[PDB]
Amino acid sequence: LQKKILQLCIKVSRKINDFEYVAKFSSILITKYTHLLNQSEQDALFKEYIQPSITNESI
Amino acid sequence: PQYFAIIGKKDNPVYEIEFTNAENPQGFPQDLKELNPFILHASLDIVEDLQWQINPTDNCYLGKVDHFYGLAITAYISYSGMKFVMIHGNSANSSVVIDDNNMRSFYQEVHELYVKTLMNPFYKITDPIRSPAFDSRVRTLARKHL
Amino acid sequence: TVGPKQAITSEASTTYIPSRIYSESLLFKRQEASLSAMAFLFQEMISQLHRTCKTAGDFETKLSDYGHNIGIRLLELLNFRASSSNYITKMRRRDLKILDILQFIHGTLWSYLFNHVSDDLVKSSERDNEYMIVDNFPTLTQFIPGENVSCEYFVCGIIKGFLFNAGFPCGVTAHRMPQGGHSQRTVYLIQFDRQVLDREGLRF
Amino acid sequence: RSQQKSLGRQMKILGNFQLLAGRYVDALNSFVDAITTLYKVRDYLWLGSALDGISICFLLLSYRNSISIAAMQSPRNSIMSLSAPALNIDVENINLPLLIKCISDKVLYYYDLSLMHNSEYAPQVVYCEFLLKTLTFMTSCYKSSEFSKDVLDNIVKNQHRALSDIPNSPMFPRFEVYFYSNKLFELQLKEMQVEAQIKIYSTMAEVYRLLGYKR
Repeated sequence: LQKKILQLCIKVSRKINDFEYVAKFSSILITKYTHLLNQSEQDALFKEYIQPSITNESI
Repeated sequence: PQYFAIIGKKDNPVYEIEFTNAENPQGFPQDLKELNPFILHASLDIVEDLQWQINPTDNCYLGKVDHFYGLAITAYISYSGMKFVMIHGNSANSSVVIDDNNMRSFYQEVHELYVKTLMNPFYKITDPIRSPAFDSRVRTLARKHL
Repeated sequence: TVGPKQAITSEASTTYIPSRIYSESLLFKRQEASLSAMAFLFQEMISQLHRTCKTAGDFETKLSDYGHNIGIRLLELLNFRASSSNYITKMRRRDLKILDILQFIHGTLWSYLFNHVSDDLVKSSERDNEYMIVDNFPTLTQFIPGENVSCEYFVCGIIKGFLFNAGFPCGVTAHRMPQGGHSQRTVYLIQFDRQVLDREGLRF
Repeated sequence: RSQQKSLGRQMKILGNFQLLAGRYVDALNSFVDAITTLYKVRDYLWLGSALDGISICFLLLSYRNSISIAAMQSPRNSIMSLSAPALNIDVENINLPLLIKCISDKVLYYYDLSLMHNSEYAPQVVYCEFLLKTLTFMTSCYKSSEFSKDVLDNIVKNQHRALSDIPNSPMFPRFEVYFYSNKLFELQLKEMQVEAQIKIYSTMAEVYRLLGYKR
């Protein structure tokens, strides 16, 4: 449930462009989880979503 | 197209499983993710404020309880803490069929499989069950009552 | 159905029956070992706990945790035998309030364990969060000279795990007081918290 | 039926006009320009009540099915506003109770009871709006929805009786059939307009957070 509800929060924060919140909640997604995230369930199609965090000054 | 859950006291699912009829041969494609915990999370809400009162003599079994706009849910409350939820229904029809007594002979019948696994003294509370045998038993125990 | 994995599985169009790799009866068997054997088991357990633990209160908690381990376990099939293989008629009523569930220790917990009944279940005078059960001649600690009352916190731990599943978190203590010609009777003056007392205090 | 249509349009426009133009804010009561209203400090929708009573009577005698629940909306708004807030114990709803006897949902004598009864009556009349197949409020005449007015109807219902279950528990309680009677969004609700969806989900979420049902 936390995986799905953080994926929805990250997609809102993309579409409404609050960049410290996509920074905050995607850093909290990567830290507190991802034993249940292999190269499927969009982790290979993720980290492209946070190179805009690191080309920003965000994280 | 049937979906079992055993959801604990601090919201953890100690056992959760789906299966499908081969007459459907799949289950709820594109609906299998909204009919998961959020509906069941609100089902925990309604059995949270439905258990502690006497009145909405069979205090454990409760039958069909609620209905989102595609299907409807059923429930069961044990005094072990646990709240059994089966989610059934073919996705095309609005499935009305609550058998209400023969699937009452599932909840008191899956209860002992939870009992003997709880009596494993290495098994704690608030941790899920990777029994390779008790999950193969329940689908065949659901082969009794589809 | 792992925590890491999803709830994913396969279709119902085969047969896994029986595949009991191990499933049996669970009925009330009777084998009735001697009090010397279980007394020696308890004896060397209390020897380990005076070995490994510092002072009074942490040893009291490190005794009552065993009761919290198996109190849940004895609760659910003691209720599944008393208020109900398993060609089941019904399962009867759950805990309505406090006064049926501390009747349920009084009715069929002691007679499940020690073949008798604790002699009173006194609702307290001055308050209502506190309740008190006295056993008259405690069975599993009758040999220990009970001037320290730290040795009967097996059973305070075992009833706290009979009420923590029941939704009443509860400070459970024991004292010992010789009110009768019955000597060395121990009072389990239990408490509760305010909140399920206030959940009782919504309507009573 | 032309007389029914003429009386329907005139009675609905006159009911809403004399409703909004009597006691709009009457705590200072600027009594100049007294053409369209009494507009004094004792002017609280009394002629609006008489006009709405005659309007609901002529609407029941018109016999509509779509616009006719707006007469019950007008009488329910009259017995809410001019018989709750600036009421001063007048509560002149005799022909409103006569229309409750005639059309639907009579036999109530309390605050938050007859309002719920007439809300059920207006909901049943809007359910009896089977197929109007026309345009009445002409903001949209080909791409419109009876869904888009019925969601406003029952959210008027939800905001005007969901608060009566107080969050001090024992003070003013009723049974928790608010969720039971709240599960009524069987309609599709797939984006007629996004701010209608936002206010409908804000209120639907806020009442669950009010009643302590978080999940």
